[PDB]
Amino acid sequence: ASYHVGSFYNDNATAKRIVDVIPEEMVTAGFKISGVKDEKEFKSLWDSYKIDPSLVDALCWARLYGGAAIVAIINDNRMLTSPVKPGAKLEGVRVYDRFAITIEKRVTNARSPRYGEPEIYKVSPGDNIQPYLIHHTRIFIADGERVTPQMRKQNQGWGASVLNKSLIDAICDYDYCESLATQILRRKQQAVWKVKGLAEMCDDDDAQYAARLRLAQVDDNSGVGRAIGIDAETEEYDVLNSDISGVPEFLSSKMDRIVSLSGIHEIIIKNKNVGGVSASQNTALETFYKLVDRKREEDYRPLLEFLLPFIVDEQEWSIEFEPLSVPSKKEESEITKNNVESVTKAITEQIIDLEEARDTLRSIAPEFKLKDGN
Amino acid sequence: ASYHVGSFYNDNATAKRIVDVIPEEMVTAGFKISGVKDEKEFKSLWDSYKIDPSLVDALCWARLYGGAAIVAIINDNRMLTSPVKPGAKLEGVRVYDRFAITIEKRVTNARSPRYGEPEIYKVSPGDNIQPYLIHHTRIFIADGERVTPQMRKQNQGWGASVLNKSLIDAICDYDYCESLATQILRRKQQAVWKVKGLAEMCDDDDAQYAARLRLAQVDDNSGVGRAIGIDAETEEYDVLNSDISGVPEFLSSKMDRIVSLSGIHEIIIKNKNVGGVSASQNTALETFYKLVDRKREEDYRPLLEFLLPFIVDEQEWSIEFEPLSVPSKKEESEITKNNVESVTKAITEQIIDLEEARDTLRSIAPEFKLKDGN
Amino acid sequence: SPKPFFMSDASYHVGSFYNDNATAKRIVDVIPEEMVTAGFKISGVKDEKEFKSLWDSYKIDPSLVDALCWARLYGGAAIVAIINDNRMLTSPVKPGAKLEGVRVYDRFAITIEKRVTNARSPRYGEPEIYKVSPGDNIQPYLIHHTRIFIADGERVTPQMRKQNQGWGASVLNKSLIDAICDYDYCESLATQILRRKQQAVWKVKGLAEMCDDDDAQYAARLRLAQVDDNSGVGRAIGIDAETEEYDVLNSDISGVPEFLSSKMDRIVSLSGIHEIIIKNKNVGGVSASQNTALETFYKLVDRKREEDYRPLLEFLLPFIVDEQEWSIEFEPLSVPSKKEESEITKNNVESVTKAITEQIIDLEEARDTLRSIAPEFKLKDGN
Amino acid sequence: SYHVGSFYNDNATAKRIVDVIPEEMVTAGFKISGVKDEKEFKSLWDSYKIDPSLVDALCWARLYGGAAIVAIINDNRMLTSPVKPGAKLEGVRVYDRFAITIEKRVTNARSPRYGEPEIYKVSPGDNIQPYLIHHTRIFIADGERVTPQMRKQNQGWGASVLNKSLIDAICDYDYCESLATQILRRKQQAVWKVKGLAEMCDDDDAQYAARLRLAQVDDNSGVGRAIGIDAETEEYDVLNSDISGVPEFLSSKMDRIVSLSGIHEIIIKNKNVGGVSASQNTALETFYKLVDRKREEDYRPLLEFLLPFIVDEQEWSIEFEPLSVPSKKEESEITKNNVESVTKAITEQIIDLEEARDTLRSIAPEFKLKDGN
Amino acid sequence: YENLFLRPACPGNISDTSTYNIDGACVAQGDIGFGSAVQVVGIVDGVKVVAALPDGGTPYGIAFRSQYEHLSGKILDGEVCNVVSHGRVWTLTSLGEAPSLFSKLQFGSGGVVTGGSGSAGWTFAGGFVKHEDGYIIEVQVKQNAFIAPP
Amino acid sequence: SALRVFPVTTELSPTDKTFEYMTFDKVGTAQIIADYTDDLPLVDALGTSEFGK
Repeated sequence: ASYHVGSFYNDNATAKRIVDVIPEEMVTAGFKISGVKDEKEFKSLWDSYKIDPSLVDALCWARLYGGAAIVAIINDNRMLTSPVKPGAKLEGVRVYDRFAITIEKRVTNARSPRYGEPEIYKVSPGDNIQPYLIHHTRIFIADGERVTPQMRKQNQGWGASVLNKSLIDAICDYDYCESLATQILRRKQQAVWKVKGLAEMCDDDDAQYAARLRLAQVDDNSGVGRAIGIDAETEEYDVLNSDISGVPEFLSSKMDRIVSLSGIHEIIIKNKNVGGVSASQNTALETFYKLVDRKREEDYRPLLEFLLPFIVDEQEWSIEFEPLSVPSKKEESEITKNNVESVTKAITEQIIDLEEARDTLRSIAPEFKLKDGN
Repeated sequence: ASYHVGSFYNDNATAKRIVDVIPEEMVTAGFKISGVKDEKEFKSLWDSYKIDPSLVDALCWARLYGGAAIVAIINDNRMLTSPVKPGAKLEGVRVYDRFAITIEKRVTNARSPRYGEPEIYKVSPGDNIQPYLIHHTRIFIADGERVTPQMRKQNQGWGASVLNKSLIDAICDYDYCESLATQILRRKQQAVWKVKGLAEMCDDDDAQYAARLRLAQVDDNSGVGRAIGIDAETEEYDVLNSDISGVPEFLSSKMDRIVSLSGIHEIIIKNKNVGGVSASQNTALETFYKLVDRKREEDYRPLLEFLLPFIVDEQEWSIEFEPLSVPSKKEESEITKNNVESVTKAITEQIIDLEEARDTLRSIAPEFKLKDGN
Repeated sequence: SPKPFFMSDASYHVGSFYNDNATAKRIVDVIPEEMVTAGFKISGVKDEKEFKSLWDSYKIDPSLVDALCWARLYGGAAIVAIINDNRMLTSPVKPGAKLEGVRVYDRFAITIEKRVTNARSPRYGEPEIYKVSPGDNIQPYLIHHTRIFIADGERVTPQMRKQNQGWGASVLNKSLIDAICDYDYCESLATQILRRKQQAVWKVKGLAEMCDDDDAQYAARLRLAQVDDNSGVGRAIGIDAETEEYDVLNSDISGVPEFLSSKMDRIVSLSGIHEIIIKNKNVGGVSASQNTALETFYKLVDRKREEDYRPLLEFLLPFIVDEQEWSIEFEPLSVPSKKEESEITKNNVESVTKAITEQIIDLEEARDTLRSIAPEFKLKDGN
Repeated sequence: SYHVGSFYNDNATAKRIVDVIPEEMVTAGFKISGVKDEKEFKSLWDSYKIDPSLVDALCWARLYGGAAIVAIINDNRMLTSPVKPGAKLEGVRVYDRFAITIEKRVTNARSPRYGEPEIYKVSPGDNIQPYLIHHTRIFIADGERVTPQMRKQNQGWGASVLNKSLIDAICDYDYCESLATQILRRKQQAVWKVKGLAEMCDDDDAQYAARLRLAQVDDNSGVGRAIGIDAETEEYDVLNSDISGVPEFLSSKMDRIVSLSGIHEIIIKNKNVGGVSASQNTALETFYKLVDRKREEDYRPLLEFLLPFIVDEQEWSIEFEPLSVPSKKEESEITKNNVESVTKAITEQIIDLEEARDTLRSIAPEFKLKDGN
Repeated sequence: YENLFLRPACPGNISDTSTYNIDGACVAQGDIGFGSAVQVVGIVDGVKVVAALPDGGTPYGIAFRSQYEHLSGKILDGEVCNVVSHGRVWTLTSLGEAPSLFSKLQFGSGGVVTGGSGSAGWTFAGGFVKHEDGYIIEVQVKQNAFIAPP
Repeated sequence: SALRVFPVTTELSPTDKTFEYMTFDKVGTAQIIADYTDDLPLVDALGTSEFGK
């Protein structure tokens, strides 16, 4: 019943977090490029283009629906169907979900290793505009996770949602458990009132209404400091009670199953610090960081090699991902001291000159700016 | 059983905290601007406009209602429907909620990348002023959180309230649990007093009034140091008792659910120190800083690019977000010592000269006042 | 069992288990991805900047990832490489260093065509020609031995090795499958136990006199549900002492979290990849033991890497490198960081020239040595 | 109990117990002393690329108690004849215990080689005729020691590492697990008593309807639901039992498995103790000392059997790498310490640069150095 | 060298993995229930049109249970239908007690088993269980057993 | 010539077995009013769907 990912995403907060916590931090992490003459104009163009929210959304739909499409428009004096000639121009980027892209034309010729690879994409955004056609060079596609080739072909070369059946029903069972816990607390204590002859009441009459009226009234005035009187011969008043214990551990175990199946751990999903240790949560977050780097190396780069060659006129360049670690004003201070001491401790003894020393000191991004020159 | 979120917001306190804690701290964190000739006049002009209360409640209503608008008025000799000519002039900014803004005119030109984005905004503030129309460049729209596109276009391309159904009913269940716990405490003990023939006494008459007054009087004077008399042949006086245990643990589990759904951790939402560890709430705070900066980069900066070029006449500039870490005098002095010794411990032998060393030392924010010059 | 014809029957039981269950997903994809993303370095080459440029120009690492993954899953996988050459793909390959395309297939698409038993060459006893049948409405074709390489999983005894056509077994063995399956059963039992904690019983003399599926019985059961819904701590229910009774009974719960923790312990112990990487829960009771757990993980993954990752290197690199003699070394698999890298670079720069200024250890090779250990200190080539 | 191969292939604990040792043993590495240079040695080694065969050779020797390797040399003679001095090799192959036998035994007085076979008959199968090999081409890998009265009874061959005590100790563990699962299932029981119910005919619509109705009502029972019954004719009762000590019992059984196998928790159970910060290092170092112990007895014979067939250098030695996980920062202090120790004080004594360079580059640094003066 | 059994024992499904045949190119006229005999009323373009068994017809096969083709619970008019022409299958019955092993079955109206004394046709295979205050039997269907009268 | 005379769409996945589309409608009217009015005519909408195989 509860299997529609679209409604489940925007109706359950846990699904929201578990699906979108990753890519947004991925993109906000940052990176840089080597082989470029300068970075100031590079960041100027980047924050003039301001496409990172669209990148976040594209990655989110890729993780959720198993497939998403990204389209870039270039400064070129030809039809949008035509391929792209070499150049470095950009105008804008838009994102579409799995539901708006299809296939038209195939290439299977012998000489090209591109045989069997999609050639022409049929985009049907809807929105009362005519669907149109795009060359392979213009649109890039982001997939979900790997599946068996037999399912890969059955899903026309598109991946699967990260919300599998085990995740869905494990999430669902938690709500049932907490509802049972609330019922358990509600049914902690029950009071019974036994009156011989009470069965002789006529249903839905003044007598029965008055009887239940008086019962509710006398119930509302009882307590520790109040007493109730009864008739020994005809009636009695008993109370029955049951205990509660172990449900905190039970719910904690359910949450632990959720985290183990998800692959994102407690200080990120449950958002409790362990508290019993001083400096193990830093190791926990660096484990999270190594896994996020592992998956980033898989999917974030293709966007970079798809988009960057279209903005930089420079011939050969390289990418590195900034090592994800929270910098402490203080600790970056001491590491800067260490690096400025290492850069010229003993270089004054050999041919290592200022011409490369300045490049070394400004390569590792310092708080010390330096005007270009000799 | 669906209630409008505004009443819950201005009624309940935990909702207030959940919706309000992030934006105000986010905006009061601050920023720095790069590429500027000087910053003293920048801050003077900034706090001359003094727009941060409007900024605060703009972000607040964007977070709550899923949509907010700001109208920025400029010194220009044209009607408001006209576009904005190049320049750097500002005279005022005002804030409107989700309900007072609509779209008016449609652009679908394939030449521009602006197709599918509204060109004219139709504002209807009400309060006996005629609704009017504003050009695109004079307005900025602040949106909430990401939603699936099939709901996005159904909601006129607008976000959703951060108070979803799971958060709402998780909050609602907590008060029910508290009331039930209070009832559990109240019903700890019950005194029963049974008298043969008690049923013979008739309803609502003087004898019944006297008997119940006597019962109340004798109950008011009972206790440890006082005893009561009973007739053995006809009447019996007993006491029934029940135990209480695990209620604080169950309440802590419900608070766990609240914090897990909210996504902001305990020492910020419950605001209670763990107490068992001295140096783990610091990394708790830095995790909070990481998440709040991750959310800030998504939506606070767009205000910066929307308004900053309208006030600065310089061609190029950049935004840097201040390192959101609490600064402790002692370590600040230690860091300043380290910076001042690094900046000139090894520049005495190369071309790093005073005119740029002064720039380096007064760029990294010191307490060291220094007049401009050589 | 009857199955649809378009879903041809070939190990879809384990395939569906893989694509459905999440623990299987983790246990099969945890190792190969980290293995490939760990990276490597090469020695004996004139320069490495152009090496990295050509490497990320060819950008084959996703193909390597799922090749290793499918080899681990099915116990066998095939990687096919096509070279820029003016000969038919059936013939062997002349010396050269070219690449133009490489692609992957699972275990089910490869068969053996020609076998060699010639005495003089030690190569006898291994197949000569591989018959690949991709399907997808293209005719199956034949490949020489040198062109493609076969990736295998874990070792088995020769007795079943020979009947499995020289192919290993799935990493999901019977014990692992059953232990994984048992956890869901235990969880369902735990949910049922929690639900069945408390029960209420209502007894009414003569209640059985009533006809089934009748108006009176419907009214009675509606009344029962109604009164059940409105009871609680602050509410009481009245009955008749002569005829009907209302009893309640309850049972406790204890030891269930420990039982499930023990079952997860069995899962992790039989898996071989430990708790802070499978359950993803930090121990919390200690500050500096999880790192040692990490280095144990790195040691085991390095031991596994030495057996599988290298063959890809020696099978592919000789087709892309022009020089004759080279070395493949693996980066020491440990996450580095600001501090430790800053002070380690300080130590290296002081060690490289603190005492060399007295002997023949001179600058033109001292610089080469100091930038051989990969620094943050960029240097231009020269003297 | 049964054939050891089926156990090895089916149970994963057996896989671990028989495989974790030899793989790390071989992947540890080695160095050679007395040779002019080592880069060409590494080139020859990784061009020969024999280590998978070495791995499963040692593994099969450990499991079956015996294994054989056949080495074929570039010699212009028929294979049964012995091998003249030389340094050549082109192929090597691994056979299990079942395909090997002896053909000719030599007890000659003058030779100290008396009493052990000269020629081996190998019958691999694969529709090729069994053939004969001179002992020089053959190295026989044994398992662990046994009493000689059984050694000669097993044709001079060892025994399996899976003894019967290990086999049944591993065996009862899954039975204990199944018993634990049954204990979990039988926690709570419901009983329904209906006087007269005995009078129904077997396998009739009445009984089927009654049991279906029972199942349906048992489906909807719970904490928030109440079930009504008749006072005179039927009763509903519940029975419950406690579960306790099962995790500790299972942990004790696993502890017995560990103790009898001989490899400890951090490598068999793969669970960090968690209660200590720096005792796992000692646990691991005990592991490396024991694996080095077992290496010295069996891996080295492969070394002196194979290396002289490839190396033309006359006299050399094989030294084993100190089996401890190395680390960047720590090896940084190590390199600094060595570079200061090599020349802080040799400035005044006759130890000159021509040998100081050899001293510094003999202990393998990350500091490369081209050969010269 | 043995044949495996198939565990779920519901009406309309196959009971063994012996030699079986499923004729999947058919369409239905009227409504058919899983586990009932069907007859061929005509052929159009290589497709057989089947209906529930009337009086005087010759049964051809037994409707087969599928969880994709029939989402309602039964086979509806104008739907593609699966029919088992050879093999062992669980059938609805109105009988009270199991007949002799390997006897000849007889089909009443609606495609239910009511006789165990036929002259020729399908045979009882030895399975007899209970469903819904009714029973299920196991029949062995063969291809040319029932021949249409001239 | 069927596939070249009639247009071809692809807005269905291979596992789909039914589809539906919706249509709408509206009603309303207007009147002439004064400054102090309390009653105004109202408007509404409708909907309908169809199926396929």
